[PDB]
Amino acid sequence: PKEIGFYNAGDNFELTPQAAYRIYKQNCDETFWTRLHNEKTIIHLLPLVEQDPGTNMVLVDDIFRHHLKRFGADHYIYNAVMQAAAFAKDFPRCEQLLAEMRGLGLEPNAQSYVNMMLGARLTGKPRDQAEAFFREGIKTGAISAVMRLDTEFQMWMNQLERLGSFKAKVGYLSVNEEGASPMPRDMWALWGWHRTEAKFISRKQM
Amino acid sequence: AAAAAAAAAAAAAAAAAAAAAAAAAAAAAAAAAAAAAAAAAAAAAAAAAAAAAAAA
Amino acid sequence: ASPLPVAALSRLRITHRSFLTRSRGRHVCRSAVGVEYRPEQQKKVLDHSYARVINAEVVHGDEQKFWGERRTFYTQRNIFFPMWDRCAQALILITREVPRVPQEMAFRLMAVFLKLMLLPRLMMNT
Amino acid sequence: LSPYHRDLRERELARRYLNARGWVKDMTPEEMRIVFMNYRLPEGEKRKQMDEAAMSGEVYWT
Amino acid sequence: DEIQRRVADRTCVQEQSTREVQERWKRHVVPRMQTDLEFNLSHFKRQHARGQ
Amino acid sequence: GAKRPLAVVAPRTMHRYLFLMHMEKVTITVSPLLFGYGHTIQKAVLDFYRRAISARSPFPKDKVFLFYAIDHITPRI
Amino acid sequence: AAAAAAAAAAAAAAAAAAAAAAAAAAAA
Amino acid sequence: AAAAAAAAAAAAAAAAAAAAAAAAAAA
Amino acid sequence: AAAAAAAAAAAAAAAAAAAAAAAAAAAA
Repeated sequence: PKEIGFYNAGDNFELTPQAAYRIYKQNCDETFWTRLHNEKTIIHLLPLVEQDPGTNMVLVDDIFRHHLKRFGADHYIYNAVMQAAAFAKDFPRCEQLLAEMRGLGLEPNAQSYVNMMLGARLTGKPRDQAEAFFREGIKTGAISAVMRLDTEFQMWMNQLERLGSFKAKVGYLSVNEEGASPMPRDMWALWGWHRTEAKFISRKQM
Repeated sequence: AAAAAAAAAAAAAAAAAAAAAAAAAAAAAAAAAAAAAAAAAAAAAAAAAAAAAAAA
Repeated sequence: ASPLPVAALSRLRITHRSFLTRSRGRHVCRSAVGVEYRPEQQKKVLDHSYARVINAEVVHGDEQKFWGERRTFYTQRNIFFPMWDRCAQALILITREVPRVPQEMAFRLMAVFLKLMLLPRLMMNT
Repeated sequence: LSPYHRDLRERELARRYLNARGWVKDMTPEEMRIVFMNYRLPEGEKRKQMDEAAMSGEVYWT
Repeated sequence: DEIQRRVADRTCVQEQSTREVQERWKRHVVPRMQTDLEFNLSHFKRQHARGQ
Repeated sequence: GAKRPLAVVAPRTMHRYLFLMHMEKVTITVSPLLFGYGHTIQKAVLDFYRRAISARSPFPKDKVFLFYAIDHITPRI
Repeated sequence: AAAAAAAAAAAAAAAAAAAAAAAAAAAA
Repeated sequence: AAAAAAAAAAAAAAAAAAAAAAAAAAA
Repeated sequence: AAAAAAAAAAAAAAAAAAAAAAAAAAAA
């Protein structure tokens, strides 16, 4: 049913948020539940994070605490929740979280610096606060950038301006229309060249 | 939560970190036992340790 | 809650680098997680200037023979020695017993006399 | 029966786990140690391994 | 579960052995193990330096 | 240090052997404390070493360095 | 007190100094 | 005289330290 | 520990010296 998920305009099966959170709350402690499933769940919650940060950051924190007590710490989880905090426009939360990374012995990932840049951007804060994140990240040996710093920072920001948020007036994420289908309207659809390379394959194949 | 690519743990897969006794957790523990126990038992321990030293 | 021991933070690091890799045309996102020396200690390693990390050949001479040992005992199959016994002999030879000198034992025997002789000295200092 | 692998607790349930499925069942464990041994291994060290005494001595010290 | 079970039937029989070797290590070696390993390595390094 | 910009297209073959190309040192750091049975990354890295020092390897065998580390290192090359 | 003595006899000079320092810092 | 020595051998490091501190404070 | 210190605090200098001599003779 539509609540649970559906095959959207690209014939892709996207799982509904608030559907995904319930799947989490059933599967929190399951044996098969791996640490990637947690960060995937958190990734599913992001539009809810933007459009109401007050009541959805509590969910993110539930997943956060539960993860941190099921596994001592992980890189995935910190990337995920600093991304969430980036979309929720809590910036000092991002610095706080990063300090928690470094204090924890965790080496902040390339993605963590991209999340720093995102949070630095859409929280309405000036360039040279993002620039600093990029330069520090590249000194750290996280980002490997082949071009000079200026033009490549231009590249990153030009990608993020295309990617403007779920609440914004211009961006990819700001586009809300979804072809709603229970079933993909072409079942022999192709990700490849040949029919061997078809998009939809059996579950015991997957 | 339908898609996951490849899981990775903090340690290597199928490889156990073998135990080793560190500096403080041994030394300071020995000092704590020697402190809280007695000076008589400490004297006996000093006697056995000196016996091991003369043996060494 | 720190994954590394409190002692190891000032030395060690957890490096997570996640890469898209192609397999049979698809793309799987695979990550390398590892525990690793910090770059100061790393260029201490590459300089051959670092303790707490020992060169292999000083443990047992000429690893070109040791890891390249092909089994010769009553057999024409020249398969290498397994992994587990090589790792085993390695970590055994690492962990052997050093001949602790009686000099250090004497320093420690002097150190055992700290409290009693200090109280005896403090009682006579008035 | 070497110090490390001589454990009756992990041995007896191993034997009965084998004997659940109809694996060799007419066995005293000490004749298991005779029937199963390296056969191209020579006589001396194989009686050494059969003997609890001679192998009782090999122990990791420290 | 069928995923992790098939991956397990591929690679997992070995950690069964690894755990028992590990607990052997923490029972028979560790309590009599050396406390300062850096002094050990320093010793080996200086002895190899001396040609000994 | 780059005076002229970098390339855009890469050559593709299969490298069967390590040969010393533009490298001056190869450091293989393994902590033996970390222990595992059966196929593991430890086995892979040390097989990298085994191939590096084997008879048919074009790599000069004086510059392959192996290090035993004390505290729990995910073996790196 | 036997195992304590066995472990204490194996300590290095830096280790013995650290032990004496921790003992004298903890008490007196 | 022997009783005080015997009682001193039954003291902890904290006990002998506190006794030393008290002896330094008093005399 | 407190009783021993209280007993030692009431002793004279000669008594303390004698106690020190006894401790040097017995325990050393």
